[PDB]
Amino acid sequence: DSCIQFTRHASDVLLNLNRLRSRDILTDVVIVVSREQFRAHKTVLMACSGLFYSIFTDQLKCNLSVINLDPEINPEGFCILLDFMYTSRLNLREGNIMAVMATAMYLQMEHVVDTCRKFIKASE
Amino acid sequence: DSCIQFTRHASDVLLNLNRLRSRDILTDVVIVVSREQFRAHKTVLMACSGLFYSIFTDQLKCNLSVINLDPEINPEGFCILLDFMYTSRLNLREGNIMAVMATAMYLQMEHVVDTCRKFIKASE
Amino acid sequence: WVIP
Amino acid sequence: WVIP
Ligand SMILES: N#Cc1c(Cl)ncnc1Nc1ccc2c(c1)CC(=O)N2
Ligand SMILES: N#Cc1c(Cl)ncnc1Nc1ccc2c(c1)CC(=O)N2
Ligand SMILES: [Cl-]
Ligand SMILES: [Cl-]
Ligand SMILES: [Cl-]
Ligand SMILES: [Cl-]
Repeated sequence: DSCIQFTRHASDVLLNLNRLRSRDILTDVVIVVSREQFRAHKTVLMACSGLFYSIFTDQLKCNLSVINLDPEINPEGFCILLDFMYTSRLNLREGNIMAVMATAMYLQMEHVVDTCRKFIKASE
Repeated sequence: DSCIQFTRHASDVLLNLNRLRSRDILTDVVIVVSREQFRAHKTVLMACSGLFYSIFTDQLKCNLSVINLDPEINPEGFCILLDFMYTSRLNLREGNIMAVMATAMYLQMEHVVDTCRKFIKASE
Repeated sequence: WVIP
Repeated sequence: WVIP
């Protein structure tokens, strides 16, 4: 086509989606990770994670307002990844890298798994 | 903070949101523009438009599944802007620029109004 | 705005 | 990935 493109549009949309999440506006699911609960938008979760894409395209699970993750999933690891989904920023640290990688593998977030493997290989 | 950032994340999220829209997955509102209907996600509309941000933060309107636009709004103009919201690409042409600008003004999409004014000024 |  |  003969379209023009606004370079910052995608980033501005994501910034607004994060603002909506922070104010709990039109959030439609709560992700339970052991003792912790995280409110989010199903569409953003599906857009970032192979696991959530599978869950919310399921004819029964698409209607659930609560999703319970595997008890082996670390809440801090999940929190770091949920923040990444809404911001493009990953808070990767020596103290959390193993939990972040295991959570990214479970959530099926290939690019996060890739940078975790690379940061781990550099430290060995 | 000491975060790393994935450059393409925002663009990949928007691409997936557009794929969900094309397959009518978790769309939660229909925008009626005279004889035409457009299914969308409320969060994306709010993230792109001052008008939809106002509508869906309203305690009564947030719960509506149908929103009827002003009868002066051109459906093709709305379609071009809805595509822009989900893609960052604006199909701006001599034959549609006046309708696109009027629709962008109504929807409160300042950056679109700005490029329309600039393209119009260049042709006079 | 750019030509993509 | 980059340093933002
Ligand atoms: N929502 C949506 C969606 C759609 Cl519509 N099409 C294709 N992928 C979608 N999302 C999704 C699927 C698999 C993975 C990711 C996201 C990130 C990753 O590493 N794996
Ligand atoms: N959703 C959301 C939202 C939030 Cl949370 N905060 C601030 N603006 C939001 N969206 C929004 C408001 C005003 C305008 C636009 C988008 C584009 C434009 O030209 N005007
Ligand atoms: Cl439920
Ligand atoms: Cl990823
Ligand atoms: Cl309704
Ligand atoms: Cl805009």
